[PDB]
Formats: sequence, C-alpha cells, structure tokens
Amino acid sequence: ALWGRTTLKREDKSPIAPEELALIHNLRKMVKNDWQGGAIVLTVSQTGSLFKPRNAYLPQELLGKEGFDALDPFIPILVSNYNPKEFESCIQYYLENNWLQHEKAHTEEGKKELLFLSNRNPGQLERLCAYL
Amino acid sequence: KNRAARVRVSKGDKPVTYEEAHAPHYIAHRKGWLSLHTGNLDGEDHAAERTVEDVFLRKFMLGTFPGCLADQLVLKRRANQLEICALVLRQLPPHKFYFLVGYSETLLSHFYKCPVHLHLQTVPSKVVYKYI
Amino acid sequence: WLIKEELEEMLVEKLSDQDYAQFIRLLERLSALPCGATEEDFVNRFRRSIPIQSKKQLIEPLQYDEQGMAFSRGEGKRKTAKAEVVVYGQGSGRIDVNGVDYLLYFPVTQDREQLMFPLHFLDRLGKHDMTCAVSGGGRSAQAGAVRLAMARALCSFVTEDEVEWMRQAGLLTADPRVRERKKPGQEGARRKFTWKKR
Amino acid sequence: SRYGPEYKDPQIDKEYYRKPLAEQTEEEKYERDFKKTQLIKAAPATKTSSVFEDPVISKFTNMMMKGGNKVLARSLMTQTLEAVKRKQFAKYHAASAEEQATIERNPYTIFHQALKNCEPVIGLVPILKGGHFYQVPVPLADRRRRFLAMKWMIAECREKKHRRVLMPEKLSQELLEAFHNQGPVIKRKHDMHKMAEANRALAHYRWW
Amino acid sequence: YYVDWKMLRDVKRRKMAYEYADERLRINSLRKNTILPKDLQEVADEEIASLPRDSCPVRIRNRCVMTSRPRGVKRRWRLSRIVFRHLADHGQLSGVQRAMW
Amino acid sequence: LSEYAVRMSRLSARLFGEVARPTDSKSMKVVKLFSEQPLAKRKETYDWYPNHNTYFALMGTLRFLGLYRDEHQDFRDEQLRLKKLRGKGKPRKGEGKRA
RNA sequence: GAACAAUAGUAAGCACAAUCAUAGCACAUAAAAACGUUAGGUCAAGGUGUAGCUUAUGGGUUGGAAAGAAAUGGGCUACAUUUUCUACAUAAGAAUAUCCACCACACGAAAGUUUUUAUGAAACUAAAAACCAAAGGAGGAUUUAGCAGUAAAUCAAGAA
Ligand SMILES: [Mg+2]
Ligand SMILES: [Mg+2]
Ligand SMILES: [Mg+2]
Ligand SMILES: [Mg+2]
Ligand SMILES: [Mg+2]
Ligand SMILES: [Mg+2]
Ligand SMILES: [Mg+2]
Ligand SMILES: [Mg+2]
Ligand SMILES: [Mg+2]
Ligand SMILES: [Mg+2]
Ligand SMILES: [Mg+2]
Ligand SMILES: [Mg+2]
Ligand SMILES: [Mg+2]
Ligand SMILES: [Mg+2]
Ligand SMILES: [Mg+2]
Ligand SMILES: [Mg+2]
Repeated sequence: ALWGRTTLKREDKSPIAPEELALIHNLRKMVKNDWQGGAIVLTVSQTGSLFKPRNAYLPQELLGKEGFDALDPFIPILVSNYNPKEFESCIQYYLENNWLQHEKAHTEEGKKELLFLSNRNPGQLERLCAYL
Repeated sequence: KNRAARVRVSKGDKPVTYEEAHAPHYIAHRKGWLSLHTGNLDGEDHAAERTVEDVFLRKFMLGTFPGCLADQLVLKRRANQLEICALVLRQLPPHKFYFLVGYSETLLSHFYKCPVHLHLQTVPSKVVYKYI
Repeated sequence: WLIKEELEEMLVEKLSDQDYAQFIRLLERLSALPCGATEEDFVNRFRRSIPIQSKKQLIEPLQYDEQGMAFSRGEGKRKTAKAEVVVYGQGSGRIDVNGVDYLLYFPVTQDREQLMFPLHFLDRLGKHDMTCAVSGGGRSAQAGAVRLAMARALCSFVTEDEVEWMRQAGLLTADPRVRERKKPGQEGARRKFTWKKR
Repeated sequence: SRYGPEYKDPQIDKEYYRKPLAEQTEEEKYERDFKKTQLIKAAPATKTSSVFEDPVISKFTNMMMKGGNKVLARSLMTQTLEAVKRKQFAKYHAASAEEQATIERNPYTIFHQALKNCEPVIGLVPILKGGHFYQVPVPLADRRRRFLAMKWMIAECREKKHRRVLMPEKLSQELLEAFHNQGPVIKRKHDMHKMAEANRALAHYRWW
Repeated sequence: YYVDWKMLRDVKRRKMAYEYADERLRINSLRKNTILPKDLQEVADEEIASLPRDSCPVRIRNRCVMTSRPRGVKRRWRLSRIVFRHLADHGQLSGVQRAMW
Repeated sequence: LSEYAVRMSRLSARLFGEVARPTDSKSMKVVKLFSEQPLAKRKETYDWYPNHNTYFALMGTLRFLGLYRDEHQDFRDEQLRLKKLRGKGKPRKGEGKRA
C-alpha cells in the first residue's frame, strides 16, 4: 500500500500519488533500514489491495518495480497451507470447543470432506466450519 | 396458411412437376438449387450481380423459346463461363432449335461479356411427378 | 412377435389392427399348448429377436506411461464447456485445473463440492492425483464438465460393480440440458410478448 | 424434458449402495433398476453425496434466491446459520450449568424445529357458491405446509426489517424466536388457525 | 425505364455524386483539418456548400433494384425483402435455404 | 515514457511510412480520407443499379425484330386495343379537359 | 353409411403421421399443418381488372410539416440493504434518507442546462463529460408471461 497506486482524489478528480500522502511519506521512512536497534517485519497483502489481480500472492508483483527496488535485500518468508498435522490439530481444537455442531462432523468422513472443500487452507477452513 | 411458391391441391387432376410439388421448406432437403454460383458463400463477392443476371436469364430464355420450355432453367457458373441447361418440349423443328441456340449463345455472350454455353435436353411432354 | 408392419410385409397385403391382434392372440393359444416339431417351426416364423440389451459401459483399458504407473483418461462435456481429465492412481489427493490449484480455479464452494462428488462417492478422496483442461462455458458449467470427466476417468480404477453404482447415481451420464434458441416474435425462447385481449 | 419419460431419477445416497447384502426385496428392486437397462438422469449440480447437506436448508436457500444468484443466497444462508450459532454461543457462556444443559447450540436442529413449529395444521381455500366467495377450512398436504412455513419466514424477514438491518441478522432473530414459539411468523400461523375456526361451519361446502 | 420516377432521381444522384467525389474530397480535406488556419476553412466551407446539392452522398438511397422499395432491403443482394423471398423460395438463390435449428 | 522512446517511435513511423510528426486526433481524419476510397466512388455505389434503360430498350427492340416474345406487353396491348374499341381511349394531348 | 365374438362400405389423393434440420442416438425445439372460416390485411412491395386524370389527379426545383388540453398501449430505469461506491471475479474497504443543535445528506436523472466529441454540405441526430439532483418509499379495479437449462437476472454480437 506504500508504493502502489492510490484511489483517493483531489476535487479536480485527479488521482494523487501515495507520495502525496503525509502518513505514507512518513511511514516510508520507517522501512528504509537506516537505523539500529530495530527490526521491520512486513507482510505483503492481496485482500485489501488496489489495482492488483486477485490471484497475485507473489512479493515482486504486489510491490512492483518501485516496491521491490526500494525494499532492499530482505528475508522472503513463505506462508503456506496446513500440513496434515496442523490440520488435524485445528479440527481437534474446534471439536474441543464443540464448535462443529454437525452430527456427522465427528466422523472421519467429515474430516475428509472439510479437508477437500477447504484444501486445508486456514481461512477457508474457518469459513467452512463457521456455518457447520 | 403459407402460400409461397406452392401449387395448391386441385380436384386431383392437376399435373405437377417434381419441382412444383415441393414447398420452399424442402429446398436443400429434397429438391436442390436452380442456380449454382460462388457468390453466396461466406467470404465472397458480387452476389447481387449474379442475382440480377439470373433473373434476366430466366426472363430472356422464357421469351426466346415461347411455349417450349418444360421446367425452370438450370444455371451453372464455372470459372467465368455460364452453362445454361434447359428442359425443352419438342415443338419446333431442329432448324428453329439450332437457330435459337446459336442466336442466344452469341447474343448473351456479347451482353454479359463471358462465354455462354447452352444445353438443350428434349422431352416429349412435361415430366409428371404427381396427381394426374 | 412380429410387428404389424412385418406381418403386412410377409403376406404382401394390408392389414387392420384388430386383424393383427386376432392373429397374435391365436399364435398365443397355439404356443400355450404342447408344442409339436412342425408347430414350433411354424410359430417361429413369427418370432423376431430383439437385439442386444445391456447398458454396461465400456471400461477404458488402464494405461502405463513412461515408467509412471496407472493413469486413466476421461472426457466430459457439459453445456458449452469441454473438460479433459487425466487421473493418476499412484498419487496423493490434489487437483490441478488448467495449471492451477482447484481451490483457486473454483472459488465457489458449490463447484468444489461438485468436483468432490465422485471421489467422495467411491471413498477415493485421498488416493488420487488429477490434471485437467477445461474450456468454454461459465464456472458452474466447467465444474459440471470436470465432474463428469473425472467420474468417467475413475471407472478404470474401480470394480465393475461400483461402475454400475456411479451410473445409478447419475455420475456417468452427460447432462443433455442446454440453452434453447430464442424464437422470433417471442422474447425468451418461451416468454411471449405481452398479449393484449382488447 | 430433455429427458424422455424413460429416464429415472438418480439415487444419490451412498449408504444404500454400500450395504446391500442384508435386504432381499431391495436387492431384487435395484437389480430390476439397473438390469432393466434403465436410463438415469444426470445428477444435478445442487445435490451432492456430501455428508453435510440438508435438503431443507437447500430448499430454503433456493426460495431466498432472487434472480440467478445462488452464490448470494448460499452466502446469506451460510451467514445466517453462523449467526444463529454465535447467538447461542453468546447465550451459553453468560448462563449457568442448568441452562448450559438446556440451551441448543446446533443451528441445524434449531432451523428444523423452528420450521416444524411454524407450519400450519389447517388452511383456507376460497369456494364459490351462489355467487359468493366463502373461505373454507381445508386440510393441507405435507409439502404445502412446509412450503407455507419457509415462505412465511422469508416473507417476514424480507418485509419487516429496518433497511439498515442485514438479512442474516433478522433471519437468525426470527429463527430463534420461532424456536420458542413467540415469533410473528407463529402469530401468522395462529391467525390462520383462528380464521379456520371462525369458519368451521363452512367446512361442509368442501366436496372433497 | 427505371421502375419508378424515384429510382430515376436516385440514378441521377449517384451519377452526380460520382462526378464530384474528387472535388468534395479535396475540399473536405481542408475543412476537417485542425492544422490549417480558420480563414482558409471558412472559404473552403462556402466552397463545398457551393457544390450542387445532389452531389452529396447522404442524399443517396439504397433502393430495391428490381422493385424500387426504399426500405426492407437486404444490402447483399440489393433486393427488397419481398423480392428476395420470392426468388429464394423458388430456389433461384444459390445456397440460400429456409433455416431450421 | 522517455526521450529515447519518442525518438524510437518517430523513427518507426518515418520508416514504415506512417505519419511522422505529432498530429491531433481531429486532423488524422485527413489521412483516413486519402487512405480510402471515398464512398461515392465504390462500385457498390455508383454501379448499384443495373441499367434499366438498356434492358427495356434492348428487349423491346428484340421483340419488334420478332426474336423475343413478351407476353406481358402482349397482354397490355390486347387489353388496350379492346379498350379503344369499347370507346374509352387515351385523349390526344391537349384535348381532354376543356373540350 | 360404424359396430371386430363386426350389422355396408371400398377408396387413390392432400393434410396429420413418418422422415428431414438443430452435425451421433434419444428427447426437445425448429420446421410443417390440407379443405375451408373472417368479402380478415395489403391497388403505397411489385403486377394488374374495371373506372378515372392528360399545359394535369403528370414531371421538377426551393423551403416547410409545427404542437400538447387530455386519454391510453408497450417498454426502459427505478423506488434501495439479496442495496450504493471503489478495487476486483463471488472471503475486501467504505457509504447507508438519518445523525444530531446546525446544515449537509442515502437510493433515484434514463429528464433538463452548459461545454465538448462523432457523422454529415447542413445538427435539429447520437455519445461523453461537468452542473443539477425531481417524481418514486413497491402501486385500486383489473391484468400478462412461464413447466427446466424454462421463468428470472446478467453479458455480448448482428441486421439496416
Ligand atoms: Mg428471460
Ligand atoms: Mg408504378
Ligand atoms: Mg440515407
Ligand atoms: Mg381416400
Ligand atoms: Mg435427427
Ligand atoms: Mg420429435
Ligand atoms: Mg411454428
Ligand atoms: Mg409433420
Ligand atoms: Mg373488409
Ligand atoms: Mg382497411
Ligand atoms: Mg398502382
Ligand atoms: Mg404514453
Ligand atoms: Mg410490440
Ligand atoms: Mg445521490
Ligand atoms: Mg444505478
Ligand atoms: Mg462538423
């Protein structure tokens, strides 16, 4: 959201750069790594973005030329879906809170189905267990 | 009631050619096309020209061979030449038939500026498909 | 028995419905008694045999490719959508449709459930690994297409009895329902222009 | 009707096909099913082998749907079930062990029970006699009654909410109020029942 | 004889419009251009509005060629809808047929 | 956008023979006007009609030379003959109104 | 002018039916649908009978054809929350006729006013902006359509 394109407009209807914004201009200085004693942990996003396609999760696509070039050497940590153990643990956590109220959700069947429909993606699994 | 190009049922005595006994919805199903030329195909040109030419040929032939025309004309167009093919009643002496063949072919050749062939098929009486 | 048409062809004569009926009833009376040899031969001119009745499918021969074992193919068609699905028996559960994950390509729950139907039906839900090519139609039509194709591909891996089960669940039949043509003088292929009485 | 009358409806149930060996008449029956060389309609997109799908929830989903939006109506249903769920989880933790034994947290059972309570017993049909239209008490088929319930629910939680208020909110409210029999829907059911008693004499005009 | 006086009018129109096409084009070049000064363009304006009124193409009508009908024409055969049907239904239009689907 | 890109583009146009110097949207029409065949010049336009004079004249003459036979014109004739006989004809020019 | 356990009916023909089309079946749809009925519609598609005009009821040129007291048909867009805006495919952020003291203000502008643009010899024609934001808060008697890939909603292309 720092180096991207901005939706907000002047009364001229003319769009404004993210540079033009005081909050962004200053929040840019905080990421430049000029200083000592600190650590900047960042997250590149889709869900809230602007002008980015829905299927783009990759850092250089979301950040663009400006973003990735002005972002310097950084550590690219990848966040993936639940593995079998993570998944089974989350399901068990829901059962412990008795948040799965469907009679057949206590079977192995129910687990195979939730695993398939959610592709054991955490947000998707939460959505599927919310109305269940 | 659709009336187009139909020969209505009479008291049951009416002689009817194979052509006349088939209503327009049978074209390309049972009876075929009285003309053939490239013009109506997808990517092709000068349909209009060939249509007018056609109309004039039917009229012309009908007037040049009075009373002896059996069925409607057949017009085949191939690589710049038109072969007209006709069903003719035997009325005239072959003198008059050859006179008119030559006269026509030359006349139309000079009119439409392309080689014109004329093919006469001779018939005792109107071929009868139905009733009668 | 012969049809009336056949009998009518065998006597070189027109017949009536009650005629045909009479005759057939008589042959019935005949066959219901002790059958002589010349009698059996007699009534058997009036026999025809109805051709093969079996609806059993034609199993795709399973296929072994480039040191890889056990992959089968199937092709679904639904409503302007075509789908070609290749399934590997040797893999874990995942599905790649047009080179991407099936959770990405089919955002809607309903379509993922459609893709799930045949596997969940055969309890193969963890055991197979599939690649797909689907074109045309909308999202739901594509889900339907892949559904059918997947179903048809999984028939190589399963027992002949479960094939009959999938058919009886309506998994193996193409869905004939397709968009009707709009008709001139109407609005919607059924919907009519508003009709004013007076 | 792109299917000839020859085509039978499919049976989606997995349990039916998995455990055949204990039933004679049914073995004979589905033997006659497939062996009849019987054609089968292709299983519809809505219906699944899913262990999670309630045909009543799906019907309701459909009756809620405007235009062609399943996505939107399935959204609103999903959200409503989640909302009833969380409303009851709220009512559970602010309660005491007795009421923690009493209160129902399964949104499905709540949906069902709330519909069973809201379905009318008896009904009214207009009958013309001597140039007058009398309203007459008529016994109703099961399907007609379930329909009347669902339709009344949706009609109310479409119509009577304040425009600021979202659908899954109002619907979860009315589901829970009809669970306990105090909902306006139930008042409608009673208006019918009372109109049916007021006219009970006219029950003679019914010829069927 | 053209089938109708109107058709005659139209023939004339197409002739004139063919004749002055070059003048009209050359002038409307000037007229449609931002690069030249307005003073040239006003003179050029009177220039093209000087030209005979029946030389301008918008005054042309595509008419049925046999029957002279002013509308209900199909451009490809230059034929009235009625005459078109009359030819096609006797099957004198090659490759044309009723449509079932 | 750069100066490099613009120099490149100018070179591309000059090479392929498209418009060199920058023009308005409104002026490009001029190029269009000379790129095309002006509407009144297309054979679909000035040649639209068959010449009806040539068809009518030629087939009339060929009727009088007794080659072509026109039943329509014959019908018209015989009707007209029978009409002048019955006494209703076409008035010689100038005669009808005042007389 | 039939009775099938048959009592006076045979009948060719045309319709129906069958086939053909919608690229495999099937189903559906399309197409087809006689004889007649309504002196139904059209002399202005063209052609024509009868009767009419002929220095005109014919042929040309130039310019005009307005308009809304009122009534009404069919559509379009709406009246919003299953909504409106922006991003974007379907997990987002915001707006939300009411807040409150005070404006301001939700949904609805397809209408008008100004400025542009396209086409054209000619702009009155169509389109895009900016301003403007009205009636409309789901409609009386009475009414139309639809049996499934239909109704409903959404998108696109073509003919001239
Ligand atoms: Mg519709
Ligand atoms: Mg005329
Ligand atoms: Mg025009
Ligand atoms: Mg007969
Ligand atoms: Mg067929
Ligand atoms: Mg059929
Ligand atoms: Mg029809
Ligand atoms: Mg038929
Ligand atoms: Mg009349
Ligand atoms: Mg009239
Ligand atoms: Mg006339
Ligand atoms: Mg009006
Ligand atoms: Mg209309
Ligand atoms: Mg507004
Ligand atoms: Mg809007
Ligand atoms: Mg202009």
